[PDB]
Amino acid sequence: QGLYVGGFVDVVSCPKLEQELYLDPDQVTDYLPVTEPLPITIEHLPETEVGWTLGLFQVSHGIFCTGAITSPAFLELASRLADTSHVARAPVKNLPKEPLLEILHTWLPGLSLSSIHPRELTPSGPVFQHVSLCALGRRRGTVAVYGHDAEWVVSRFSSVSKSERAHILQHVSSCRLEDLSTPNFVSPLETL
Ligand SMILES: CS(=O)(=O)NC(=O)c1ccc(NC(=O)c2cccc(CC3CCCCC3)n2)c(Cc2ccccc2)c1
Repeated sequence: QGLYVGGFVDVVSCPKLEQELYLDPDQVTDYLPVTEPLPITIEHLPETEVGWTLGLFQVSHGIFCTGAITSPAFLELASRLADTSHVARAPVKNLPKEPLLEILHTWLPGLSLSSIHPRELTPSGPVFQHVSLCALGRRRGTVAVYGHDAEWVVSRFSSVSKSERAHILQHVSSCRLEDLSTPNFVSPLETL
């Protein structure tokens, strides 16, 4: 209430579309870091905003992303399903202490950073549009870790040094979450 998410991303141009193109991370390193918040959506569905990014940094292993899941509608729903849905719990280990974290860690392992086509790479406008929690399409990016504390999330990645972790958590702490607007995600249990 809310959660933090962390992990290395895949850079994709026109995701989910015919002209989909997975970009090599070094093609956008010049345009990193991204300190301003990008919306966090699900499978690149623009009407499923669940939170905001809190920094996208270049590191030794790739492009690390840290974000906050702030949508009360999504968090309440995900927690409810984590506690009552047998489908949700099926692919997860039995009897986890933190159902919500495991369910998200399992069902949405991929972080996909939407980018413009490499042909545009001095660009005119914003190189990045959003980050998506994805169930499919993960290649270079590692499995996403969800946690209640940012330092816990980042510290769970061994490929991220303490200096790198310090630089990341520096900007994450420099972000006031409450100031950010409410994501547009609506619970389908309320609408449909
Ligand atoms: C009440 S209803 O209208 O009949 N519900 C639905 O139609 C309806 C249709 C599809 C889905 N979800 C999926 O198909 C789906 C597939 C892969 C991954 C995920 C992400 C996670 C899965 C479980 C933990 C929360 C989200 N979701 C949901 C659950 C849902 C919950 C939170 C956010 C969006 C979606 C409801």
